[PDB]
Amino acid sequence: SEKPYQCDFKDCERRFSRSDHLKRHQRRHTGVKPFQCKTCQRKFSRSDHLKTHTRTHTGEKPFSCRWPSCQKKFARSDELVRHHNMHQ
DNA sequence: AGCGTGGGCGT
DNA sequence: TACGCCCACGC
Ligand SMILES: [Zn+2]
Ligand SMILES: [Zn+2]
Ligand SMILES: [Zn+2]
Repeated sequence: SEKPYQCDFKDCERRFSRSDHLKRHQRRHTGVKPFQCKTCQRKFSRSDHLKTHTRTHTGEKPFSCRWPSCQKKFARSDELVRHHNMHQ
């Protein structure tokens, strides 16, 4: 409920609860990409986004569709959420 | 459909 | 701070 870390970049009103969350957000302004994929050498701003990117090189799809006669696999949870909502 | 990526909130 | 997971938007 309290977010004292405010971004003072031009025309930005973002506020955050912790210093790292501010630093993470500020990477969208600066374009800094500290993390690099060891397979394709592409650089990314965040490590968690790098992790899911690597699954494009391995084909790993940990999230499976729970419909018995389907069972499509997906790399990220949000891909499975959209798929499950589609079966409706 | 597949995925970059910005944000919420956690350990 | 490191590290991560989920959710959602926009290609
Ligand atoms: Zn900002
Ligand atoms: Zn890569
Ligand atoms: Zn399915």
